[PDB]
Amino acid sequence: SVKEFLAKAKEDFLKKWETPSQNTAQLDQFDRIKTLGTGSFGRVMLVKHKESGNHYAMKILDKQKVVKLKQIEHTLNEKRILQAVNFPFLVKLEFSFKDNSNLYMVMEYVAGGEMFSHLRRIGRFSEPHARFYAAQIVLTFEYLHSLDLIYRDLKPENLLIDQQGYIQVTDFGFATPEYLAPEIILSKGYNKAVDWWALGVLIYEMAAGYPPFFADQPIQIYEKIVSGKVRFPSHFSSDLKDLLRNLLQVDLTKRFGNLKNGVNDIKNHKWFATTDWIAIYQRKVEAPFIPKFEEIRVSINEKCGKEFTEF
Repeated sequence: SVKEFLAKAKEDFLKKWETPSQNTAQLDQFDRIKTLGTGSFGRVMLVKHKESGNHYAMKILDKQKVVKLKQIEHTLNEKRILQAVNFPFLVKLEFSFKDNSNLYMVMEYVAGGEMFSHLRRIGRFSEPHARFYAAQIVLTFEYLHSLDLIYRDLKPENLLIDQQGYIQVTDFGFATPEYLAPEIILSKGYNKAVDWWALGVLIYEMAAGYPPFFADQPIQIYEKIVSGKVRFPSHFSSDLKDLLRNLLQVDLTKRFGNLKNGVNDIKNHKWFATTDWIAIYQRKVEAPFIPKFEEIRVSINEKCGKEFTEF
């Protein structure tokens, strides 16, 4: 079923990595609305595509600053990967182009805001509601790992909600103390497994309203993490308590998703009996929460054309 699927998404991704798509639009096809924030190389702008009326985040990159800071390589690679991946729950790079001065990466724009906005509003999610999100995350993770990519750092601020109530995982890094994984703290290095720890922490916070380990000082926090003693709230279902026990396994060798049975230990567990993994993927599942409804100086002559031919 899914075991058949991901091999084609992988087959598809590798086709795109081997032959990258370049220069898929131009600056004047969009209206520039406001600035969302700034990177080191240019600002990021909320733009609306003139033709489709769709909204996008346009990251701008001054070719020359990218050079000065010796970031040619990372950038080209960031893009190469980005144009290559395509997953429902990851924010997609929809257009990439370049002109005399700048490099442009155009991302899907997600209106709905952080899911933590909703968590903090409600207090904490019902277990089914949280299951819903967990599911997508689980898939995403499976998907990244197949491409030998690791999510690593949990920043729940990067988990946003689309028009339909699903997740888009923005700011994907491919180049907070409370969500740190044991091995990291122990400077033991890491691997695909840390993601399941993350997943663990995440589910917890969703279901609980608060993170599992927390303290006054960071040092006290790490101790709790590493200790691997977690108190559960009175209301957690047994299946939940049990799953998290398996997910928040300090013993890297004993942590679900890293077992011989792999990611499948997780999909099959009792707390995920009620989950139609396909239907979730399809996006056919009814979502619990639907949300409420600038000059660019470009040079006359081309700079650093050589360096960014691949872009």
